[PDB]
Amino acid sequence: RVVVLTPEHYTYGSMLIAGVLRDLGYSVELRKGGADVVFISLQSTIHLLRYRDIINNIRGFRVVGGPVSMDPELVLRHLDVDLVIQGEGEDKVGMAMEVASLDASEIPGAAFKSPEGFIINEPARCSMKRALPLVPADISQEASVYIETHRGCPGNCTFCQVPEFFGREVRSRPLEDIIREVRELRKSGARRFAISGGTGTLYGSSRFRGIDEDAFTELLREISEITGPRNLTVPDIRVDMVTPEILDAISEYTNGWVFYGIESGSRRILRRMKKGIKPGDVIEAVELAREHNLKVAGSFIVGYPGEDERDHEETLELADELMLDDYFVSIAEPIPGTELGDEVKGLEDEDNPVFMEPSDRKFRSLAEERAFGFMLDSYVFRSMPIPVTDELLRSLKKEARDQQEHIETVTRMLKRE
Ligand code: B12
Ligand code: SF4
Ligand SMILES: [Ca+2]
Ligand SMILES: [Ca+2]
Repeated sequence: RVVVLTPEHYTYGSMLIAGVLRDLGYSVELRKGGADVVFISLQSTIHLLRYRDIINNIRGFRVVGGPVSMDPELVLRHLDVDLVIQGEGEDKVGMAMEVASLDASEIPGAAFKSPEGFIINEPARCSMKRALPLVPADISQEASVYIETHRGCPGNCTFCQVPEFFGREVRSRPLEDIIREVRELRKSGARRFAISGGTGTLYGSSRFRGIDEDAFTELLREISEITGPRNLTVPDIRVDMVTPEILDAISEYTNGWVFYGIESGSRRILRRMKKGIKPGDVIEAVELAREHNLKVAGSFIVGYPGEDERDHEETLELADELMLDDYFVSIAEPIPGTELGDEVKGLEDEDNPVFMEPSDRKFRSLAEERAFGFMLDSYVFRSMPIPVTDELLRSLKKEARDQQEHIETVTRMLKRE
């Protein structure tokens, strides 16, 4: 009857949509990678291009949702789909089914085309009470799953669409809902779990005073009592939203890793990214994490528009001084609908490091050169230095090249080239 399709991976959003359709009373299948109505969950912009042919060849009533829906014009440009639902879609799939079985222009967040242009409705927020996800029988073959704990983020990172997709107010799920969902996923075969939904430490937070360390500690404790502490992680932590109690809870109830989003060591680029942090904040957060005996990983973004060699040098200096336990390096991705996407869509190739000339012609661009250089230097920066070999060098080269290709493709898609 109804089939929910998601490429490459079993995403939490696809499982949630399938579970909502199941609770509504429909016969639902959740497959990775046909029916009368097909709900298509797309998580990356490049999915609009990589799977254009097979999606346009799917029979039946096709409905597309997910993060890519934040730019419905791009989706409808690449995909001849009956309906696109923007934003949260828990309370929208029933009306979409009634449309497939009701006028599509009456669904909040709906977006479709017609011989006289586009009909694009305003999206709306959903209640945090919703159906259990449909867990496929082979979820153990998939960390295994990202559990959403809260929705929305007060941040303003130009490279993130969460504040625009889910809102700027933190809406925390009921703790018992999270516990029951984790219990069900564990019964179904899932063994490794990651928190998700906005920055990690803002669960149970308030609009008036923000961080609630006791709520975060309680969340971590109650989840670890179901999963085991070694099987739980928290992936996105802001350096300005940590306390000693938060770090103690991470140490006692998770695998002991704190994943900071540092992005850059240049104060100028940090201001341009609207991260709301400065290098001193990162240094203090790493020091406080070390004092509580945590493992520390840091996420960095290279190739941001306007980043000259001075900014990259400052980022490398900071990364060396931090001596983190692990480093992750990514090339800036201009997500459509974000401030970074708006800035890159009008940026000429001579000003975009993804299309700027590198000093070494072995690299396809300056951004790939900086990415590979950072990735290589990280193995001599980290607290446990790894002797660089030819195999690791080739692996880093391949990773930088793959990131360069992905970013080039999504940038050319953003500019409608
Ligand atoms: C965990 C995670 C991952 C997982 C994948 C799981 C997943 N994609 O869900 C991993 C770690 C593998 C990953 C990798 C990447 N990720 Co990621 N990831 C996330 C993260 C943090 C949480 C996703 C989640 O579970 N959300 C909670 C659920 C409930 O929300 P949801 O999935 O959006 O679903 C809701 C709505 O979209 C809607 N909905 C969803 N599907 C459908 C379908 C239909 C038919 C309908 C009607 C409605 C509907 O209803 C749901 C409930 O409201 C999000 C950020 C975020 N907080 O959303 C980024 C995010 C999805 N990732 C992003 C990025 C940049 C990437 C990478 C490309 C990074 C890279 N360069 O390597 C890769 C590749 C992704 C890919 N699949 O190709 C972007 C996507 C931007 C875009 N438009 O392309 C996001 C939004 C973050 C960001 N702004 O930077 N990611
Ligand atoms: S803090 Fe994390 S979730 Fe919030 S806007 Fe920045 S990157 Fe997105
Ligand atoms: Ca307990
Ligand atoms: Ca200090």
